[PDB]
Amino acid sequence: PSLLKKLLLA
Amino acid sequence: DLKSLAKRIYEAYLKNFNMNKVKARVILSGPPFVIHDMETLCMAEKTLVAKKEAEVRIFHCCQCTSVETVTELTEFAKAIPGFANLDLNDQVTLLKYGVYEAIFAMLSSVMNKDGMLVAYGNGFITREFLKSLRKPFCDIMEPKFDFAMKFNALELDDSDISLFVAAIICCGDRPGLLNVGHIEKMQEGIVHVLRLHLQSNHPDDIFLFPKLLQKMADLRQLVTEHAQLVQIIKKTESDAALHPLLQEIYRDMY
Ligand SMILES: CCC(CC)c1nn(-c2ccc(F)cc2)c2nc(OCCc3nc(-c4ccccc4)oc3C)cc(C(=O)O)c12
Repeated sequence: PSLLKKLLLA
Repeated sequence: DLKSLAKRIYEAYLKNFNMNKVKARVILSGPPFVIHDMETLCMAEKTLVAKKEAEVRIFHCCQCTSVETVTELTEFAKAIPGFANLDLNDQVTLLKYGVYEAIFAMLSSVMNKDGMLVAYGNGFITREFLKSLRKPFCDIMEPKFDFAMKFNALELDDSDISLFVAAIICCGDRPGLLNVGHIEKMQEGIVHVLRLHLQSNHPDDIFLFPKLLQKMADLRQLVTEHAQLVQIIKKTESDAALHPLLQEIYRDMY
């Protein structure tokens, strides 16, 4: 999973 | 409830962004450390980023700035009513294509004709110093100052800007969207609340809404051109490595 997706999931 | 939607977006903006236009104006008046030449750049670095060519060191500070802003924008987006009900992959798509349009719109709040606030309001770097750098680094900020000076002449306030940034993010036009129709309906509601808000808050300027639609188009072209400079730097500069989050954002953008 992308870094952006990681930001959205936090 | 259109007034509710506007209030909720404005509160989300005030909560999630460390810098806003009111705060920036208070600082940019009656003291940030002024970076106007190499001596003061080195001084500011020792005080503000205590941990390579001058242009490349600035390049790394600028990346660090943007990475933090992308985080703030992501939290802001998650608080836009309806955004978190979108497909997760569409949320990524909206942020990927929207963040830099939003970044350059919001940069205007910290820019004046002489320079820009940096480092969480503690520094001010001059427009002339930036132009003084070696190519290609001197070519990065000037189009953003040019955009900002016209944008700031609209005299928006934070309540306007919060809705404008929400509209940039919730854009059904982005490449690769899975659920185009649902995002279009979201955007229609946000743009409707923006339209009503500008009529209430700016009764003196009856074309402000179409002016802002044009600024959104201008921001898209600004970002496309900016991405071309990113690619020039990444493939011709020895020492300017991209932060992986910004690399992800620019990858397959335009
Ligand atoms: C084109 C490469 C990309 C990075 C992949 C870039 N390159 N440049 C860039 C580099 C060198 C310069 F000479 C001028 C601009 C940038 N600039 C930005 O926003 C400006 C935010 C900013 N922050 C600071 C600062 C200065 C001292 C201490 C702390 C912060 O100064 C400025 C102008 C935003 C970006 C961005 O695509 O993400 C960016």
